[PDB]
Amino acid sequence: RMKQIEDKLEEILXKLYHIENELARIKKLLXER
Amino acid sequence: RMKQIEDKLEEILXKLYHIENELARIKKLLXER
Amino acid sequence: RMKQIEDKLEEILXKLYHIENELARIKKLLXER
Amino acid sequence: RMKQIEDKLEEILXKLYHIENELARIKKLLXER
Repeated sequence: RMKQIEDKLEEILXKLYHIENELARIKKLLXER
Repeated sequence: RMKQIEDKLEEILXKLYHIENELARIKKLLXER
Repeated sequence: RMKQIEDKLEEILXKLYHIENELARIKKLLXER
Repeated sequence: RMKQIEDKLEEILXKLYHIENELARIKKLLXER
């Protein structure tokens, strides 16, 4: 269960690192001159 | 507790997959031609 | 440890539900007519 | 494993607190008068 939980957390972290790679689309829609 | 924790993680993942489905509203407010 | 972990997850969920209440500021900056 | 899991959660929380410090860039791109 423990090393299942840990390898859900390393799914959550690799979602967050998708969400950051959306936020850095959004910041670059909102742009360089 | 373990398979409670795991089924909080599968609540966290199904929040993140709401947050992604806000980010993909925001990116499509910021739009197609 | 288990019911510590679970009550970090219920900290993570109550962050996500701050992050959603930023996203629903951002969507309402981006607005009603 | 438990106090490994807990110290992934305190990695997740310190990601979320990066994501909040992007959202508060985005809200301040979208600005003060």
